[PDB]
Amino acid sequence: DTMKVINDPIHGHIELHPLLVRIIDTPQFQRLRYIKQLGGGYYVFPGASHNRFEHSLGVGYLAGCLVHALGEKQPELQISERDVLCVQIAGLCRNLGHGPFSHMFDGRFIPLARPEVKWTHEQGSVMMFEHLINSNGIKPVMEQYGLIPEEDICFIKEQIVGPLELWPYKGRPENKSFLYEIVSNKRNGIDVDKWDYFARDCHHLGIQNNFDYKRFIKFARVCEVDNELRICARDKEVGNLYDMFHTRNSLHRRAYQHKVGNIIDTMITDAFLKADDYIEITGAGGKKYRISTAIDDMEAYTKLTDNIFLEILYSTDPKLKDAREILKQIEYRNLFKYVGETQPTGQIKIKREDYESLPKEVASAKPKVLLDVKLKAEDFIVDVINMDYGMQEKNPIDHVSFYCKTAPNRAIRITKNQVSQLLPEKFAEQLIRVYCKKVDRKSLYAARQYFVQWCADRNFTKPQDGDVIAPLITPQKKEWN
Amino acid sequence: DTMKVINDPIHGHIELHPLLVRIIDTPQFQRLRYIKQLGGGYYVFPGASHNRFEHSLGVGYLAGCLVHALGEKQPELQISERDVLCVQIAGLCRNLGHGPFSHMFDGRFIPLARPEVKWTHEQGSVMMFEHLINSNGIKPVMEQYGLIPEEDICFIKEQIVGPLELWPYKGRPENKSFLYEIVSNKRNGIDVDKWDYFARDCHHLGIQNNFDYKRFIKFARVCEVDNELRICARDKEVGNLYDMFHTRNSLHRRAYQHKVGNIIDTMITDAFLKADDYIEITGAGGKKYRISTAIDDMEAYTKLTDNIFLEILYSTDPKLKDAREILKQIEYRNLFKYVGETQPTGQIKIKREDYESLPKEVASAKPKVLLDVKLKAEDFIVDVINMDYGMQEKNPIDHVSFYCKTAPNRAIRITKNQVSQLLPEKFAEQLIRVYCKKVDRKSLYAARQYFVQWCADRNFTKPQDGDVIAPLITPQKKEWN
Amino acid sequence: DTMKVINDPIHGHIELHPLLVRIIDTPQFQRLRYIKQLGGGYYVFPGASHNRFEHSLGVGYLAGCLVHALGEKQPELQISERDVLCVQIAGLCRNLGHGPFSHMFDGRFIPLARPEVKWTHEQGSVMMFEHLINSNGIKPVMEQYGLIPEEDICFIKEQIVGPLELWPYKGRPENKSFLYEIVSNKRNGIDVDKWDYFARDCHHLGIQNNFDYKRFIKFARVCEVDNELRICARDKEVGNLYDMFHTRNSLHRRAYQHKVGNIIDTMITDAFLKADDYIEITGAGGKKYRISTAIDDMEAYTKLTDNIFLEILYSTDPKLKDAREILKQIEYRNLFKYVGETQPTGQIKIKREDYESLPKEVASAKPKVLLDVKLKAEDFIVDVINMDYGMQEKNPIDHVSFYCKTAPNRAIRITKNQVSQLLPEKFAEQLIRVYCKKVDRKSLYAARQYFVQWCADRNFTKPQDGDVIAPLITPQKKEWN
Amino acid sequence: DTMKVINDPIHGHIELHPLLVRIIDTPQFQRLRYIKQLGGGYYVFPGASHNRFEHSLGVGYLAGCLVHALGEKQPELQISERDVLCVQIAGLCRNLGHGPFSHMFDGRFIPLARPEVKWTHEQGSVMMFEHLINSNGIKPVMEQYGLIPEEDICFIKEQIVGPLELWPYKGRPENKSFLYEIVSNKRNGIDVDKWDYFARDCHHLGIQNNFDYKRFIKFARVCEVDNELRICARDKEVGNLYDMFHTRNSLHRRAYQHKVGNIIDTMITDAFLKADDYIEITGAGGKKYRISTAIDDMEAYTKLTDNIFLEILYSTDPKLKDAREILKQIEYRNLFKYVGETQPTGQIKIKREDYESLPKEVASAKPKVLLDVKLKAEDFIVDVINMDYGMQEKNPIDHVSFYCKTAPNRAIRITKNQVSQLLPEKFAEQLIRVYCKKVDRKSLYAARQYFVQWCADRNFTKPQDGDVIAPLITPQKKEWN
Ligand SMILES: Nc1ncnc2c1ncn2[C@H]1C[C@H](O)[C@@H](COP(=O)(O)OP(=O)(O)OP(=O)(O)O)O1
Ligand SMILES: Nc1ncnc2c1ncn2[C@H]1C[C@H](O)[C@@H](COP(=O)(O)OP(=O)(O)OP(=O)(O)O)O1
Ligand SMILES: Nc1ncnc2c1ncn2[C@H]1C[C@H](O)[C@@H](COP(=O)(O)OP(=O)(O)OP(=O)(O)O)O1
Ligand SMILES: Nc1ncnc2c1ncn2[C@H]1C[C@H](O)[C@@H](COP(=O)(O)OP(=O)(O)OP(=O)(O)O)O1
Ligand SMILES: [Mg+2]
Ligand SMILES: [Mg+2]
Ligand code: NA
Ligand code: NA
Repeated sequence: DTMKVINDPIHGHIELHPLLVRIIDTPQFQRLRYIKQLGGGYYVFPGASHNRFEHSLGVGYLAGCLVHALGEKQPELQISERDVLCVQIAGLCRNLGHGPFSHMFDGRFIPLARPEVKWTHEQGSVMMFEHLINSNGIKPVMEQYGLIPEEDICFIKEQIVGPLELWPYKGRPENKSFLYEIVSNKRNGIDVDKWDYFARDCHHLGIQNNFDYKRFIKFARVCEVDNELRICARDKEVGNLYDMFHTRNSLHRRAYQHKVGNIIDTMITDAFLKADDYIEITGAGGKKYRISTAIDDMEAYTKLTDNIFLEILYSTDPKLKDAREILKQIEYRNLFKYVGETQPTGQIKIKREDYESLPKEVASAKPKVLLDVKLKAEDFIVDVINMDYGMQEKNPIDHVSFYCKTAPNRAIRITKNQVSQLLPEKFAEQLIRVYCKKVDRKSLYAARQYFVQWCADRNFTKPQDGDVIAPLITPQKKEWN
Repeated sequence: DTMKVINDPIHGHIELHPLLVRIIDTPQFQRLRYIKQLGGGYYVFPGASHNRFEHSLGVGYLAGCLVHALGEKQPELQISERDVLCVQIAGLCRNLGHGPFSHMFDGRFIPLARPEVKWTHEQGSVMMFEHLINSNGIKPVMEQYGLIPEEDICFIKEQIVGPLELWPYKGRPENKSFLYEIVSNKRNGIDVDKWDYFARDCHHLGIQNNFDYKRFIKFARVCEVDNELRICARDKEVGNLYDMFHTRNSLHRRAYQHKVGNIIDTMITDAFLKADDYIEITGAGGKKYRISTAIDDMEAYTKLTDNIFLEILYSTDPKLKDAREILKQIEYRNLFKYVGETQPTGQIKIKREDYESLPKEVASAKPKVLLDVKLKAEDFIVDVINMDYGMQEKNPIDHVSFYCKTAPNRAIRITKNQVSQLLPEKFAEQLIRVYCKKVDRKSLYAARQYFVQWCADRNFTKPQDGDVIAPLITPQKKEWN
Repeated sequence: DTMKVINDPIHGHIELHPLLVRIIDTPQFQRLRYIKQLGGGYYVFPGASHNRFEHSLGVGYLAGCLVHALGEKQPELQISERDVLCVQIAGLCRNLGHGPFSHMFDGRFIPLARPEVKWTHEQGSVMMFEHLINSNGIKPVMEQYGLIPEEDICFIKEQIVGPLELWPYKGRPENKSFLYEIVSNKRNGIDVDKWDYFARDCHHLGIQNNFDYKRFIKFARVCEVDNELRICARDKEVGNLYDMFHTRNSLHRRAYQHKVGNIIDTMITDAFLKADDYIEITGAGGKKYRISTAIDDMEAYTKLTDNIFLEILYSTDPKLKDAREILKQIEYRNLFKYVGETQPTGQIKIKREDYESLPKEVASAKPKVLLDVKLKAEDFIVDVINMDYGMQEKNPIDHVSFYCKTAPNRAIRITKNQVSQLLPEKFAEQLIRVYCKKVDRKSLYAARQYFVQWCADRNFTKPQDGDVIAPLITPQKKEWN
Repeated sequence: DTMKVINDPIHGHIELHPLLVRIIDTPQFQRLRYIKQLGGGYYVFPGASHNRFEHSLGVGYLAGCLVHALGEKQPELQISERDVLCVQIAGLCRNLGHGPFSHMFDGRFIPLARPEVKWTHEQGSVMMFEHLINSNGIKPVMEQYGLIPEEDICFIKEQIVGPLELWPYKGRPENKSFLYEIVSNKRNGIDVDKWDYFARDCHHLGIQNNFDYKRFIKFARVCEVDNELRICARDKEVGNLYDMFHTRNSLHRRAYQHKVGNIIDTMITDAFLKADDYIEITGAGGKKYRISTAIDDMEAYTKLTDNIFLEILYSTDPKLKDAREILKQIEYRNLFKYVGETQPTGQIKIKREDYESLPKEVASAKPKVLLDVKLKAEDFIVDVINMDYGMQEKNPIDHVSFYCKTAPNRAIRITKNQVSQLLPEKFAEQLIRVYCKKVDRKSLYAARQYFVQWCADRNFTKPQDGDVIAPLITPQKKEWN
């Protein structure tokens, strides 16, 4: 039949097995063509027009590359073609659950629209995968190419979301444990999904990538660590791994957490919230769902993409006026205004349940400056951003196993001081951005005074531009000089 | 003010004048974010997710680069800042008139939906530009930055569409004639729009570009040719100019005229035709327009983007069933089947008014093979493609002026035989692709027999796979050996 | 053992089998570090610092890629690991015979220094390979890794130089015929050596490469053609193959035949000729050789690299004064002056044995202008350059075999008219460059008059700048208008 | 006059002022074609064939870019074309002083050959520049283009080496202080030399660069800081500046301090030391100089390049046997063996004058294992490497001035806690590599035991492979856990 060839600008010419083609040529997978990888990021980086679809192809490709390379170097692992196909399918399908504008949907909209429910793209991907399989008669195709659907569907879902409940997985046994480290690596965060987005996002954003995934593959091996088979890196590659996470952090600082990209995501979310009572999406049995409830029905969710943005923008319904107007403001670039950024000092850390009280706190600050306008809580947005190396406070290199040239089957551990004094001492921090919904010059001036006063009151760090934006407030603080 | 800086993956960090920002931050310009540069090509090249918006920024940037470079080298041209801004604005806005899926709209849909009307993206761009200016109070902003709206609006439109009726232009006089060669060069086709799409399309398609626009700029000069000031290239760069057009032709062969991309464009066009009576788009004064009539009202046209595809795909109306079903077949990748490709021999050239007669001709061919299914005219699609070097049958290098190192103010001509014997003897040709709407094995086999027989009957070239797909037909033709 | 891994900027991370490492770590191979790929080109393109060593690694790598790919797709070919190693070794070693400044040595110096002898880099490579094997005890290492030295040494040499004299090869039989098409393809010129230098030269020159060798590999198959197994390309890739040779021609026009790079090569050759009686190189048994006789003894030739240039430049011997002075003039950029370029028309073609008569012919021309300086034959240099598609007058695509999607084991042929009307009508031409050794403005003016007059007298093409450089000469010629 | 245009693979098409061309076309500048940028690095990274010449062109080009950009944005700085040319010349000429194999010469050879003298490439560059000017009649050419030689030669030398003896410079006054921050920035290390080598080294090494110099230029301004005009960065670019130094550190870890590249540099240095009594280089007045004394005479130093390596390698003099043999071992890849790497803990820091005592210390360690070979001090090499952010222990961002968007003429300071907790806590460290000159298996095993024992005895960090290479030694140390 067909090994189809696909030309990808990041990976070049990729071969797709006919079973992968069958999965790809479905409304559930093709849907990813209409969901932007970086959401609101496109509105700041005009190169970032790329969608989840092409990222998914790349993830499936790299998953295949890594499992093949391991199998060629270590025939004793007994990786079968069936294993390779299952890993490729998981790599291909791990983005199926994303919603309009990607992280905006799961990171901002759903938590506000449906605070009671716990929703992740991972869960969505498993549900959509099930829907894809059942709606398109995939199971007989899997059997035709040597898969065993019961075991292998389970294995694929487990790769995506983790244990579907002592060895906790049912899709494959402990001697194939390393296969769970490829698509979504919950142990240390080194997975093929990161490798594709590093390369792809960089190519589109116009920022250059310093991580070499092909080198890592060449140096990768499977070793026994604590009775378990794990993918291990060559010892001397440790520096490269530190750099990989540094790259990830840089991408988040420069692009994914860009202050204006975040505010555009915030405005789109607001628009969706105001549209939520009036947009109807037809799901299974002709039932109607909302933007916020399409996650409950996969048939409906299949039709929930970036197009919602344009449905609202182009609407004529008076009911959608408020939602439509917010999107129109985005088009005119009448954005909420960035006021500034600060961080907590020392051990002190800000709990999630306090986020809603923060705009009130800013509005309550009493700056000794003459102000013609005074602002209220609702005029402020406070966006708290948790930046880490993927494992909260932990160093993921403490969770990585290495091997040495002289004994390639012997796994070892490497600690931070065995590497460099010039590495991060901490692996998590919080950034606090403040914005003002009132966009006029007088309001922005006032907002800067409240903000810097609030920072001083909370003993947060001095904003970078603090002496310029609030010259009358910054002298009060001793610690700021 | 101060400039905005925009990071573009092709051009890096670009400066935008505040007037350009004002023009960009409008619904008329932001619309271009929702129109794919390569239309159906995305469905073949997954990297080609890029939209007309980012291309437009690039064109505006390069227009500025060229006019600046000329002014720095030749102060005697008297290029003013006003001229630079007008050239940038034209470059920025020359894509405003594109419709859903770009060339699909003006190349396929409108000629079928509205055969009586003459429509071009150029005309559309002028109409949209006027609408953009008038709807957003741009004229006072132009005066603020030293533009004279009456003259300069005229100049910008003329750059986009050409003479609005010897010297035929009103926006600038003959001593600034060279300025009309930058954004859309009607004399020879060497303009900045090509330079951006060569680099941008290549970056996204995953194909590399051989043309160096920065070299060309470095060697560009303005000289008097026939009492007119024109942009001239250095003599020895002639090979590079031939190569530029070769690059353009290669991009068309490999990507823009890809056989499956074209059939996807064809299917989308069919879907739009079937949807045309039922999709309603609200224009000026609340009036309703169709997909095919939105070009008559710019307010309506502003809201006509790629989104139409998703509106149809997600529709529930039984009236839209036929349109919706076509798009669903695209998603399942049930595409019309490629039968093959042929070309005319010699003097024979196929007129546009004969395109409709061609499917009938294929169905009329009488292959001497026993056939279980016979096919009708409507089961065939015949797609005729005109490939040239941008000036129909002419060599555009015959319309280029050069200068020599020893006399940089003296314009000269170079003929083909002064360059190389290894160049094309002709500069235009036609490709004929045939597809079959019936997708089953028996029908496809039959379609191949009719096709090859038709080629033989018309003394078209032997299809490349002719001996394999029609082993019983190919021996009859003497000419094919 | 395990592989060494080498990071190459063109190909990334390359694995080298330990036998290849043994071959590489020898004075005969390491020698290639001291020989510039593009010779005098470095003096025009400052990026072109790259040497034959890294090019050789790339060729060996790509040879391995192609043979592996073929073997994986078609197990029935019976490609063994022994075959893969032999192909890699041939790819690695096919550059061993190059001399100082690469093509300058075999293309310019040796034919002038030793007109009686017939010498090629290919012959040199075979001799050096033999010397490498024998001097470094490689044969037992070959046996250790499963090679059979007698048969396999023969096979490797045959890949490099062709038949060492009905099936003409002894290293492998007709059922492995396709293996001879990989490293140096005598049938059509599509080999891995071209693919490495396209990518590498482009990377260093600062000119971008439009040929995708990875796509070619993906579409390559072995089919029976006229009782012989040959590498065949997919039908629809024919355009890409035409483009590959177009790319080669463009690299020669822009870079390898750069007019000043050629004149620098010419000057270096002159310097070597003047140094040849006095530089001594110690060879086998302590015998002394000349630059021109080092090719007779491999031990001596091992020590003959670009260093010769610096030995001359840094010399103090009065005997080397004339040679040294030429090189000093190169450093001051006192080069021979470019006068112009022309080509023959029609039947006329210029034979190698006429090259020496050409400067006399230019000096003999009688331009009707009063001239204050007159020049002699020795003041002129005439450089004749043969540009073709690698097979003299032939179209190498007439020597390529293809397959179609519907019958992948069935080889077919494709003619020029089955492809495009926009292709070259001829596949060979000659370029004639004229230079003047007298650099002053009066002499250069005179040289231009003689040159254009000579062109007219011989009915050569009109020089591009002819109307500017010789305004009194060009009107006499009818055919120039 | 008109510019020469040069095509550079990093920067594309560069314009060179005719005075720059005059400087470039001299034996003193052309010499840099024969000195490899990365020295022994080429023997590890085969892409790193690049020489100091092309790097110098790039530095001159970027120096020009930065000074032009500042002048265009801030006309009030009064930057003249004279200033631009002087900055370009300094940028062009700041690499003139490098010796064979670049850092090997000043970093390893001269300190061992001539411990009494203090020599730097900077000092060498000033001396060579003076020699270049005087030997080639450059001063009249400078006057012709509007330079004032006395003042401007002084200015150029000051940019290269710093104050030639309160404002300490004589070439320009305090109101042009910012001009001293461009070519070699002693205040904070942000200069154009780094920018060129980041891009160029990465391009050739096959490692990707994450620093965007064009972005920095776009955001750069000159502001008053402490009565002095200095180049300032936009506040929010601070992360990018931290990253610039991170990039520099990564290039040193991965490439410039590569353990095998360093040992090759060490072996070449040993060969030069053994050759030093016998190589003669003819300098001014026919006087003879040694490799170690050519730095005393510029005429001699002009002829001291990488060629020395080949002169030794190809020599027949019995006196050069020992030097020649070392180079031959490099060719066979019989290198000294890497034993391992460690670092000091805490306060402990190792002074340069202690380096000689270190091999003795390793040999003195008493590992409690029966060993069949014992090794002596001369069998060990200990290489101590100082890694910092360019300012020893200091954070160079503490020496950078920033501006904010709302007050672009007001300079501010940013402290480390105002940026991120995820940054380095220390900015300097030492790496200690140990190698063994005895290459046999028994000796290497013994060397590993001495090494790890020494680490334990000195409370240095545990070697990464310590548990594998010295399983009997590592358990004794408490702190290694
Ligand atoms: N000449 C080319 N260079 C680079 N990419 C190309 C070229 N031609 C096509 N592609 C891209 C488009 C697709 O992403 C991928 C496969 O295209 P192509 O090989 O034409 O497949 P196809 O499915 O249309 O052909 P068939 O089914 O006839 O093999 O390569
Ligand atoms: N660190 C970075 N590297 C590359 N591109 C970046 C980086 N940071 C932002 N960009 C991109 C996004 C935009 O396309 C362009 C400008 O962004 P940026 O300088 O952040 O503008 P801004 O409008 O957010 O800043 P302000 O208005 O504060 O000057 O640069
Ligand atoms: N961090 C890196 N990134 C990219 N290339 C590198 C890196 N470090 C080294 N290289 C290059 C240098 C060589 O071209 C190739 C192999 O280097 P490296 O793996 O360090 O080999 P090695 O021979 O020194 O290690 P060992 O023998 O200890 O495995 O990759
Ligand atoms: N077609 C090309 N594409 C890219 N770079 C080129 C090309 N031709 C030449 N170069 C490079 C080589 C040099 O680095 C730089 C200048 O080359 P070129 O323009 O041919 O200078 P030149 O000095 O020979 O011409 P002249 O003196 O006749 O103007 O550009
Ligand atoms: Mg995106
Ligand atoms: Mg597109
Ligand atoms: Na693509
Ligand atoms: Na180098």
